[PDB]
Amino acid sequence: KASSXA
Amino acid sequence: SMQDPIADMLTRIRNGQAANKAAVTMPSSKLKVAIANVLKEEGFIEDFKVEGDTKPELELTLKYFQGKAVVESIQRVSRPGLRIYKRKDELPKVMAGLGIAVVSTSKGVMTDRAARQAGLGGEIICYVA
Amino acid sequence: SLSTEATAKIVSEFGRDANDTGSTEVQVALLTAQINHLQGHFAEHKKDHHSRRGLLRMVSQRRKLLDYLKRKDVARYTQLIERLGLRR
RNA sequence: CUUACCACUUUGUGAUUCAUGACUGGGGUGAAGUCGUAACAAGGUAACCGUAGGGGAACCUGCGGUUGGAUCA
RNA sequence: GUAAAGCGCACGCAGGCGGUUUGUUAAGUCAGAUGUGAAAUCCCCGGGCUCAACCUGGGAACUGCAUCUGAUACUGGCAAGCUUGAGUCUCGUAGAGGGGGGUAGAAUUCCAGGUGUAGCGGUGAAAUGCGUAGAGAUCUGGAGGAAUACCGGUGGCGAAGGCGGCCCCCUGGACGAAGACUGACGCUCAGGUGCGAAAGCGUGGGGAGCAAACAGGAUUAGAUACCCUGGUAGUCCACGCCGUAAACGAUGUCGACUUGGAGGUUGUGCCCUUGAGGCGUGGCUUCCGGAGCUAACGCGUUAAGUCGACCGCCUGGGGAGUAC
RNA sequence: UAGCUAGUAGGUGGGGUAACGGCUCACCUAGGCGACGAUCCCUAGCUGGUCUGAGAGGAUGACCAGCCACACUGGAACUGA
Ligand SMILES: [Mg+2]
Ligand SMILES: [Mg+2]
Ligand SMILES: [Mg+2]
Ligand SMILES: [Mg+2]
Ligand SMILES: [Mg+2]
Ligand SMILES: [Mg+2]
Ligand SMILES: [Mg+2]
Ligand SMILES: [Mg+2]
Ligand SMILES: [Mg+2]
Ligand SMILES: [Mg+2]
Ligand SMILES: [Mg+2]
Ligand SMILES: [Mg+2]
Ligand SMILES: [Mg+2]
Ligand SMILES: [Mg+2]
Ligand SMILES: [Mg+2]
Repeated sequence: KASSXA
Repeated sequence: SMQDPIADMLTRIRNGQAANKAAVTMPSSKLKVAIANVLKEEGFIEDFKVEGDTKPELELTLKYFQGKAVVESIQRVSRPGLRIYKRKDELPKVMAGLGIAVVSTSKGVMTDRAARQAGLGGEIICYVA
Repeated sequence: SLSTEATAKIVSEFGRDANDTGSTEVQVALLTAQINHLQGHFAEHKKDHHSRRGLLRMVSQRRKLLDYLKRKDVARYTQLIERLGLRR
């Protein structure tokens, strides 16, 4: 919460 | 505090039976005798004995068979904290029969078989086998 | 605590003979005595709580005797409270 | 005609409850984000509990308590 | 007990529960009898639609309520007791139990005074700091606060929190021993009351040492820290508020019962007290362990064994002991 | 939700109804209810029974039958057994 988005 | 002798008797038997004790004493009562009687009369102990004047002393002779004692299990049913009155149809059958239920009736303190045949009911004191 | 005479005295005042030391009335008195005496003890101090714990037991115990008496001998109780001048 | 009762309805001031509200508080959830590495081994300053003060952050420090602390100190 | 769960601890009203004997009562309890418990349903045995579902005859059932009459062991009520539970008295016994009040002995710090000569201090190493306007080292007396080394324990007392120098004043409880006396007066406790470490809060004192905060020196990439030099609130006293801690045995209270072994502690009784002492009998308290218990680790006559009474609390983790 | 209660609780006497009754009215007593849960909130028609369950329980109240209440909403009487 949160790398590539997410 | 000491609010239930009747129970205390039963468990003195059970605690004694456990430790391979040959005898068991206790400050006595009429009802303890009433009970103690059903135990001989029904075949769980050899007999009682009351060495008493003002502070009686009921004494029981524990039965044994092999290396195991005679009172397989002895349970206080009714209690001051919870009273149990059965009728006659509702009288309990310990061990599907092979076991007695000490019940106090208006014609005296007998067994479930006895209370049954006598066709009466009362406060079930305790299960024994 | 409580003077051997003061004890003996009181036993021989409210009690139905000296040696009748276990009497209800006596105890009630023997207590009322102490309670009243210590009264000055925690008049100053106020912090001797541990003792006060003891005091309260005396007071408690007394109330439980006075009560016993009221259940038994209505007359002796009623006569007794006026006799110790308490209970209200 | 008149009186009593009394329903719709009118006024003032409270209570309560449901919805909603710019803004705001923490919470929860999100394979790989940024900062550091507090805890788990004696976690590299033994840890934790109550409380108090401080500090981007986990946390840091004082007082007392606990062993649910490793070690021949 | 460690999985969620024993209130930090006591006192106590209402309620629940209650030792032992006799008489009585007959409320609870038990027994029998009579009304009643609509029909349909369910269930049993049959009967009817070609079968079944469906429909239907009769019963059993409806575990109930009420009443009259009985039974009297247990429960309850009333009457009179009993003494083992509980409680008062008698003599002592041990004890950092409590509150109040003096004083003693080391030490730290500070001041004053002497010599002295350039160091002290601190660290992993350094520095800040204290001494070049003379410290530390160091010499003497005095002032003040805080706490009581050794004894000291594996101890003791207290409900718990907690309580250690010495001395004095008021005061709690426990226990042993003989008896004497009241005669079930008892156990437990929702609410209620009180006590309740340390920190914190108010007013006023007190303030040596130690020390949050804060400042400085170092360490580190950084270091709002660990370390070093300083140091304010605070710790101490008075009174009042605060009610929380891993307030722990993480184990509620009371009573009874169930093989042993090694100690500690404080008593009492018996042995020409003969002298190191011995052998009984209580209370309290460490350690190991049988059975039994337990998920196991472990508990084990101070149970977490075997029973009873009453209370408290738990119901997946998180959200949250938060919001309202 | 911890207090509730003025025709409130009782008595007397009038009146009232098919009928007992604070049902009503005047006067007099100061009561009546509540931790064995009054009051106040929220939900709900009840039972026979139905479903589940070994039972004890939990869940439920359509169809059948018994009972109650309601008839656009609030209120009211008249007629009449
Ligand atoms: Mg670490
Ligand atoms: Mg660490
Ligand atoms: Mg500390
Ligand atoms: Mg836990
Ligand atoms: Mg506890
Ligand atoms: Mg009787
Ligand atoms: Mg039927
Ligand atoms: Mg202050
Ligand atoms: Mg707490
Ligand atoms: Mg051991
Ligand atoms: Mg809060
Ligand atoms: Mg009249
Ligand atoms: Mg009339
Ligand atoms: Mg169930
Ligand atoms: Mg209408």
